[PDB]
Amino acid sequence: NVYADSFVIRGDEVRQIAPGQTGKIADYNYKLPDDFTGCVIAWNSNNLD
Amino acid sequence: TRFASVYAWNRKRISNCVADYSVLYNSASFSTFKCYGVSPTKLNDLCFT
Repeated sequence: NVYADSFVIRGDEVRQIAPGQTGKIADYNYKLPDDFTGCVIAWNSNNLD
Repeated sequence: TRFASVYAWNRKRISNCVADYSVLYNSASFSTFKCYGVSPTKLNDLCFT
């Protein structure tokens, strides 16, 4: 039961992708459960966007 | 306008007000945020002294 999600956010807003957090990205846009099982990956794409 | 130096810092007292930090979502963008002894998701139901 594998799945993948994709989106684009700002630079200093990547610390809010984690269980138990507060902010404008974890309150109105995207939220994660408490008992998560998976991995999170990010990289810089300044040259293509 | 201006801030102090490290070797001689500043201290200010706050009292008799209501704390609604959602007003900072528009402009401020913080790169660091850590809290000790409390949980970020429980900060809207308490009273501080």
